Amino acid sequence: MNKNEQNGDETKMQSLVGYVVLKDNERAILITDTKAPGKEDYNLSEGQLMNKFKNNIVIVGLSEIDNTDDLKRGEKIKVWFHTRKESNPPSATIQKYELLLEHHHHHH
Repeated sequence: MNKNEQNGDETKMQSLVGYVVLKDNERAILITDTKAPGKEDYNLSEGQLMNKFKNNIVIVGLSEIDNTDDLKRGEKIKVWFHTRKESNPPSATIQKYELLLEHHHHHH
């Protein structure tokens, strides 16, 4: 493989698996929990969704990532963060992420 197993890294980044529900360019709104939103939740306003899933909602900073076009909203991802701003709802600055899929978890 060209993707050497992520195991034995010096810089251990904190990986969190969550759902991408809302997506912009420099930022994305993720659910760090395992409950996926409903049809209407994807039709709600950002703030309304934020107030609703406030318990486990995290806004990630995509400013460090200049390829957010592979980031799919309505999907699931695995993000690596370290620098975070806990404001309630909390925000996490991610410099690297790993895209997941409903069909297959072990991303190619």
